[PDB]
Amino acid sequence: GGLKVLLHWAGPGGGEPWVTFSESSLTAEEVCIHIAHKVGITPPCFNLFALFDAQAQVWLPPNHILEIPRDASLMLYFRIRFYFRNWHGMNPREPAVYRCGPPGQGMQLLDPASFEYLFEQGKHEFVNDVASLWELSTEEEIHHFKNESLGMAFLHLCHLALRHGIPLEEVAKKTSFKDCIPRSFRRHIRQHSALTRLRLRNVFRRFLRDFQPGRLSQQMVMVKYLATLERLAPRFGTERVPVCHLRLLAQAEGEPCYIRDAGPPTHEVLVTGTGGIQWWPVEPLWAYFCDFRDITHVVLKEHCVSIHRQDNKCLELSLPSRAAALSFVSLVDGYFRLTADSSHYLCHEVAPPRLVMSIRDGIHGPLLEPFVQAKLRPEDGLYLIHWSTSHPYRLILTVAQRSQAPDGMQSLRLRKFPIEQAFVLEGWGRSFPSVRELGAALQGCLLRAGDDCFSLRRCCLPQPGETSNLIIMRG
Amino acid sequence: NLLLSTSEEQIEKCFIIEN
Repeated sequence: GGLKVLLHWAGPGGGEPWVTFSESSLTAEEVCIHIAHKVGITPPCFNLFALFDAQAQVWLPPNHILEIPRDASLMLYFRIRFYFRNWHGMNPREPAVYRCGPPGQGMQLLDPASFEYLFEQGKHEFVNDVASLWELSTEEEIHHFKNESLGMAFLHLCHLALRHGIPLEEVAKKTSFKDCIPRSFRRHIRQHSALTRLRLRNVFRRFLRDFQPGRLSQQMVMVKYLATLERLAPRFGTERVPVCHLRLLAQAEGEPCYIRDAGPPTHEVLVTGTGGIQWWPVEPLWAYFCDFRDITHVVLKEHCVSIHRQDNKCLELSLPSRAAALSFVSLVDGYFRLTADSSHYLCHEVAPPRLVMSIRDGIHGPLLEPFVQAKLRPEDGLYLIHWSTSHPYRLILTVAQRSQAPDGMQSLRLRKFPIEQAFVLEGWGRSFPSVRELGAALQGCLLRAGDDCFSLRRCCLPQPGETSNLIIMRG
Repeated sequence: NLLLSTSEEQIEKCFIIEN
């Protein structure tokens, strides 16, 4: 009965942690935008999210065509895919992360709803062994992991107490610490001694007694939980991709992915927001390939991927399937968008449809006010179109007006007009097929707002590598 | 502080003169 997309959080208001889609065909992007909006996620945060196929263990590229009834049996989760370790800035041993600030706040990576979704997703991955007890060897590491997992289960229940507005003791009786710890630790407890069970129960009941009502807020419990999860789980917020073949090649010595007239994994390629692209064979050490800003393009031919660096060196990869190659290319392309270029994509095979449209129609992403001002200020008659920073389906046509700030010093006043979709500008009797068509008609015309007039002389276009709040700066 | 503040555009009613 339709495509059921699973949620880790239903957003404010709540309800069923899923969204069912009945439309004959939809893109993965349309799905994510619809869900992001329902959950309260804002437009500057939309591109952090993607759809994960939990059974096939692949993510969908944003141009993936979902079809109903054909895909009614797919098990998909809506999740944060693009992650920056230490974004909260709680580990001093690693750099900070922020959105570009105004020229010469809006610098925070996440909005309130993206943070709460991240926390709910983190709890799911934690319980699902993103950090396994089995991966440990020494008594010191095992003891630390168990004690930390109990502290995490304590934070999990404290949050629930605050969220539902009930004391910690009534939460502790409805929810067990065993349901808030990694599954590998839960299995360990069950298989081990009855006296060890009694002891862990008493250690946890003690953790509950050292709780102070009014000491911490819901937000502080969440940040600490997430920051502890990062410390416990080095794999959390990262992706390790298995490949069947891996080669490094210099371009002026051969063509990669060449058409010629699958096997067990030989390597893993690691991709992280703060560390770029690394690899290792399956004594172990991650070799470094490049950062996202070093990539010129990515070539995808069947299940074969080629990552091209500016110096013409290539990382050639054979993935287990076409769906695995599309998952992988959309991971590299998604981090490239966030760290290097808001208005470019590395491979047409996985390009976000809303971005392809934006590039051809000369539309900017959800830019904050100081970035649009820096674009309109050079000349009179300048204008631009950008996606709204609050509304997912609204475009903003913007002009700058002569104004006088307090002191008598000449200032700049912005006038914002909405374009809605068959794109229509609110106040103009015409209707257009594309925004490029609506913008081409706009060229040379005169805009009237109250008693003021504005010459629509030139449309500012997105420039390659230009900094804005859409760019994520790695400290 | 930790999180992205809301930013809604104040939008206005248009009128276009052609040629």
